[PDB]
Amino acid sequence: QGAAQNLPADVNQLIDQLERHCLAPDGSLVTKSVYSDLQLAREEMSRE
Amino acid sequence: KVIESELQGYLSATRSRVGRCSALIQAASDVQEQGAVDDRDSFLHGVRDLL
Repeated sequence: QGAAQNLPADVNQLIDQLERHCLAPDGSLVTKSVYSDLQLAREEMSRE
Repeated sequence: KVIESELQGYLSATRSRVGRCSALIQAASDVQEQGAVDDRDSFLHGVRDLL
């Protein structure tokens, strides 16, 4: 029963830690490109 | 002879339609593309993609 309680957390942690290293690949940048684009809005505000 | 002088002025008249033809399309893009602008509202998926 106890191991079943951790399973939703266990299945999360399998890829959760690697998704920081998965952030740079396209598995995240299809939305998370803003981080690789450094605030994809306009790189914060300078002139735009 | 004024017509030929004004034909160059008329040349601006006819080509202005081409300028209208080459510009009016952008106006309809804001309304016709609303089904393809779902990219950064799926960026909102990323922030809520935590789980």
